[PDB]
Amino acid sequence: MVEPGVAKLTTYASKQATDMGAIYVNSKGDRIVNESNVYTTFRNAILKQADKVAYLVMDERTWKKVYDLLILHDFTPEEIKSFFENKGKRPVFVKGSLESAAEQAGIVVDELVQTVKNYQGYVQDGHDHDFGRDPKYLHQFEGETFYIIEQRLEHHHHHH
Repeated sequence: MVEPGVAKLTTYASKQATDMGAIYVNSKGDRIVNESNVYTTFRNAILKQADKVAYLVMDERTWKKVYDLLILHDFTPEEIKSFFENKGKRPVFVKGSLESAAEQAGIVVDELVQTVKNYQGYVQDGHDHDFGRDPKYLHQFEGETFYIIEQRLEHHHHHH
């Protein structure tokens, strides 16, 4: 708790997310990296494109784990729900429909709509297109609500 105001979704939560079948996209909406292999591959995937920020797009069944693991570590509901607030800039923790969550996060809707219909299309096809993931690890985003978590770099602006 003595840490310099670390206001970011931490490693374990983004690991259990891609474990479920969640993806990382850019501010356009194209998948920069499918899996949380290592922060190096993930960070170069951010640095590969011009719009250098990631957005961990997950479903709500994924979030039931993520939200719980935060409060388990003692990252209170007040912290979590505060990243859903559009104050100063866009929400860090975003929720809603696919297009709705795109508008709130500020991602290009068309680009991620492609990315999700590509994803959900090739999952049930069995043949991936996301860096070489096996069909059995491929999982369509199940849930009415898409949670889009803005993954910025390590050092960034935080409350206090």
